Amino acid sequence: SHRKYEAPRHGHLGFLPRKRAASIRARVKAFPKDDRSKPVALTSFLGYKAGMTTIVRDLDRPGSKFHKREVVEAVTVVDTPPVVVVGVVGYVETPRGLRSLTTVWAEHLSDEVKRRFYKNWYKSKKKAFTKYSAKYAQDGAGIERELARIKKYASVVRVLVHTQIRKTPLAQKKAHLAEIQLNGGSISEKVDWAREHFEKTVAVDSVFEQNEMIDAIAVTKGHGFEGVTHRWGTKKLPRKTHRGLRKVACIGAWHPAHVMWSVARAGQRGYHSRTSINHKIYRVGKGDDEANGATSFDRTKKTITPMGGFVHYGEIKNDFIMVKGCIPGNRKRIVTLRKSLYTNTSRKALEEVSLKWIDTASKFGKGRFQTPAEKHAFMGTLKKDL
Amino acid sequence: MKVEIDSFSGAKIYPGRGTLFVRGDSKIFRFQNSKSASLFKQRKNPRRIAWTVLFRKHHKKGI
Amino acid sequence: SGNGAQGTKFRISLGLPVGAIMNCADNSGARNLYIIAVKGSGSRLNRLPAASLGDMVMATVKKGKPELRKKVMPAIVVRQAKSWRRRDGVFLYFEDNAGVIANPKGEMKGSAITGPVGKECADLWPRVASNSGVVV
Amino acid sequence: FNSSIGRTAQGKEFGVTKARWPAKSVKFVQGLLQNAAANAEAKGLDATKLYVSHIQVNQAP
RNA sequence: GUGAACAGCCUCUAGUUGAUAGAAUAAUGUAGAUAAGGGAAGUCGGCAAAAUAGAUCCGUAACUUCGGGAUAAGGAUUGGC
RNA sequence: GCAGUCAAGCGUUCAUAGCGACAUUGCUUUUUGAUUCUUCGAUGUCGGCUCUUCCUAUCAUACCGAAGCAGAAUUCGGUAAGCGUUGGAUUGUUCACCCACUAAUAGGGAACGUGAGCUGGGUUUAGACCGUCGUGAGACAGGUUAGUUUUACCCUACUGAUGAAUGUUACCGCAAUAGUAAUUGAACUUAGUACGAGAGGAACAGUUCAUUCGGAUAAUUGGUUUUUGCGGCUGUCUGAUCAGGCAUUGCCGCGAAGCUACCAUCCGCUGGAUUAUGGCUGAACGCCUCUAAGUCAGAAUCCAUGCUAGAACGCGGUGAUUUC
Repeated sequence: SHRKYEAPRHGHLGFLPRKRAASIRARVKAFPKDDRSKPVALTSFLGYKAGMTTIVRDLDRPGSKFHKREVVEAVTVVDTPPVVVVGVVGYVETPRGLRSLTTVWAEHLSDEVKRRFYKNWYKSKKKAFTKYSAKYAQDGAGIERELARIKKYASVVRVLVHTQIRKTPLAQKKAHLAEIQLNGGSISEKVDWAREHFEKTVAVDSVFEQNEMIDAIAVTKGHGFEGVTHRWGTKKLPRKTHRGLRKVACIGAWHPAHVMWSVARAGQRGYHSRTSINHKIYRVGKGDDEANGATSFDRTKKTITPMGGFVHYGEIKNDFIMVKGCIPGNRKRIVTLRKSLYTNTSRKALEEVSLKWIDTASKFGKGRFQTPAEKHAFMGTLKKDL
Repeated sequence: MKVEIDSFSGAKIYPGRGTLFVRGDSKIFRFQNSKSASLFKQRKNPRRIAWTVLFRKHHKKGI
Repeated sequence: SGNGAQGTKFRISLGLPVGAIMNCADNSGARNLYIIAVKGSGSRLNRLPAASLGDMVMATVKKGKPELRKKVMPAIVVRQAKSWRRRDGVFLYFEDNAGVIANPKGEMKGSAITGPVGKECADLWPRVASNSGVVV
Repeated sequence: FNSSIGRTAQGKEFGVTKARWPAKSVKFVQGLLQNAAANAEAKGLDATKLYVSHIQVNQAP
């Protein structure tokens, strides 16, 4: 009574349970190795999934069989406002886990964070941190003996940060919040770094640069209670069959007199916190700038915004990160950007990229043109003005 | 850009677009999008349809 | 994977399963091939061995000059007619389905071909490239 | 009697997450407790210091 | 009226709007569909589904009890003015 | 069916590289028997389709040892079940036997898995035909043909979803644990070299890709179309035109957003401890010796870094805490 045609196994034994995820952020569940020798920097990030567009590229794989040629490939430009630090907090060591010890905060948190803690806003008196913002008046013993508490103890240290939801056009108006660790050394100057980046702004240039590969860990999109043929990708039946076709029809044998946990069954797809690995950053522009959709071999003065606007998103007027391939999660998510888990020399990463041309076509419809004056400069004049 | 002119409607597409098409007489075609493909292979004629550029070379609107 | 894949084929979208009456483009005489298998293909329950360009097949013939029939000769395919994609951005698709018999290794039994030839069957088989027609 | 009932949102006001909006019983219960208010005015007392103290329903023929 | 028509479709003269209803678009269903490239490779079996249809012109074999086969097979025309 | 001790013999002379005469000891019920313990106030019995888990008595992959192994091809074993194990014609097929692909197409178990999942071709029904046996009614483990497959809303199991109690409530979290996954090939160079008298003819790194599975994504091609968006058409209806109803969503052409496809694209990481195995040191056994004390390297093995849930009875940090 054996299988009689021996086949592989549907689904994957290291992604289940696949239930609807806890946070709406992705949970940053892992961190790199801290390098004590190299100076203080910043490691993970927080970003908004906005664009997903083609790009063409010179191939640089010397010895291969498409050397010096062009390749269309999807870039996933993940846009970001320049983040703004609000405080730091450092865990301490014990044989039970990384237990949190103390928090410190800035002196005037903006109006874009005081709506995170209060779930209702208009009925709220808005008393947030006001009996905490009376600590800055005295001679300096308000912070520094708790700075002494995080200096004297507490091996590992984090920094919690919120993104400016102001300069990115979506209707939340309510900033998210997370933590990101510090990859530097000399735990004094770890927090002495954050001792003067309180309430100011740090952009993407502090760590994220050219050819610096990242992985993304995000929250994928869901579609509900989708059936078993599409959840686990399993097999249909012949047409002849009574009582259902999109199901499976032998769960388990007589003994065990239960169902096995490994059987493909209906339920929830999507809205997990899945994790890709080993993407590639092509290019990073700058924020307060216009006409950075241009490159070396193009020269055409144009913006990175696809014509008119995006699809379901809007515009981009900030500094941004090209990411090759596809990152999980649809438009308008909270995708974070973790550094390398391991120094990769796979002869496919760390080869230098030179973008021949990036596209800014009309992404909503079946797009036709790239720069908006060229559409006037191609079809000429119309019955209307322009 | 790899500079491209359509072989059916004279419209510009920059590569990554359009079905390049061939036939048993070794004559290469390439189209502009999906819209010019299925609107061709059912044996139409380019010289009598309005939205192409070759209609407006024939009656001379917009030169 | 195949016995004689001098170089490599790339991920070309495979759309000729076993049992497709594809015609030929040769002067050997046997006008139609009957495709039968793929050299070094996947093996999963109730899926067909599907073919693509380049990689040779063991296709028998079906009607022609009847000293070729009832026998299994290694053949090679040149034109697919399914919308694949190159790395160059642009991408073909034909209208016929080519077939060439070439049958110890891929040296051609016929001495001529007919019609266009895809770019991808050039580097992988040298013998076709010497006596080819116009290559697209 | 709340097994296989369609659970809705407004149960978290009171403690458990199961709730319906009966109509043909709330037509009668507040239809009859105004007749309770019609009786206390024959007993000469307020309408604000009251509370319903003992409800009772049972099977009928 | 279109048509070959008492077929199918639409309306007039006569009759009803009677079937427990309101909100949402998950699985699985019931019904109706569509699918590129391959054409039975699926299964006991081309089971269901798809192609083919109407008139008009041409051409039509084995076999036969010469009555048939036969619309054999197979091509081509079809609008409006 | 599988595996052992024994060894006249074969193997060019040599029993044991491999095989083994005449004997002889066992092991699993993957077959068939024998027995009738359990149900006759009913366990849905053949085979096929769908799909999880397990055992190795290993076909391939990892790593080693032996040969009448010079290489290549092979055979014989050793740890290992982690990973793969097919597409077809005929038959109702289990097994049967052929064509073809491959790293190979290994052997089985889970009420001879699986009918409140199907299929109903086989079977034992009631219809019919035919051969044989009978005077006949009829028989035949003889052949052929047409023959309703019923209910889940209960409990438990499973997959997802919530959720009272704790001072209230909102963030930031940390890990107890539980699951775990990537796997194989081709070509170039190595190189016509090593090895070979020739005939033939490898490998480790190094490059480029591919096969099977898994995870995500919608730019791009394709699919989908009630957006009835736009355009055309047939019949009817509004005195005609425009403007439109009426065909179960009239039909036809294109196609936006959306959803998905190895029919589209991208991605699938390392570290330790170990098995077999080969050694160092080293006796008992003055030499000897991988083991008895220690020991060094070692597999696709195990466990960790990583990936996923986060215990609704595991816990912490930090706000604000009802003037009346």
